Amino acid sequence: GTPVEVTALYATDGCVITSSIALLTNSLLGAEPVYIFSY
Repeated sequence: GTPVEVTALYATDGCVITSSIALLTNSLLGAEPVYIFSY
C-alpha cells in the first residue's frame, strides 16, 4: 500500500553521537548496535 512512517528514539551503550557519526561516514570502526527505546 503506502509506507508507514515511524519515529524511533534510539540509544547505544557508549557514545551515541560517535556511533551515529561512524554510521553516517561509513567508517565502520565505532559503529555499535542501536536499541530503539521508543517509537
